[PDB]
Amino acid sequence: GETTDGVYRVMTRRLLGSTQVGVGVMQEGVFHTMWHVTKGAALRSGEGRLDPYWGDVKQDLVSYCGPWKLDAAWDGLSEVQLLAVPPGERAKNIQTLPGIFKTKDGDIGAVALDYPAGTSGSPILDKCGRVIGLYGNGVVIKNGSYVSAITQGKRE
Amino acid sequence: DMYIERAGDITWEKDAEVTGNSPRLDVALDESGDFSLVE
Ligand SMILES: CN(C)c1cc(CN)ccn1
Repeated sequence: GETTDGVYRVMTRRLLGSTQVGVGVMQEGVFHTMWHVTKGAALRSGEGRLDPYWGDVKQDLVSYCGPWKLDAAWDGLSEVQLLAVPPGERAKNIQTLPGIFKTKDGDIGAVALDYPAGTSGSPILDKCGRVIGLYGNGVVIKNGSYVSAITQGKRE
Repeated sequence: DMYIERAGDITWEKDAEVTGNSPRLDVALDESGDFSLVE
């Protein structure tokens, strides 16, 4: 299968035609996506198979072939880019200044950008091109707009 | 059966389209991984 670093679409042929259910990041031989995209199922990459290695429903994250490798964090001040990969459309970078999710367990960066559900798992980057989290787990606020957390895992 | 297909490189694009606001929200995270608004 293809193990080149980069952003990938996660597809399924179970429904009508070929449907994009999400997106993920290949880095250091490990595939990273959100748990709600795959529900922890195995994935295919050409003729090869990717088996889950770690996952957590509460963080809404899952890694395949190895442990979670992404450890960069939003600095709390700078603009970032969502490398959005929408269903049936080309990868596109969108720059934005994150807002904040304030929780009883601390603050998390959040991006106020609205893309289809199939874009979940698209990476959010800093100015060095490092992945600071994945887009796709968030909330719908008063005016009906979507705000995603910047969801990042822990590198053991 | 789920499969993956390469979509691109991960790089910062100089002069990308700049949009979106920066809301400061009070939220709660439940055991199922769902975020909700705290009012
Ligand atoms: C999971 N994503 C990206 C969503 C979710 C919603 C749910 N209102 C709307 C738009 N995008």
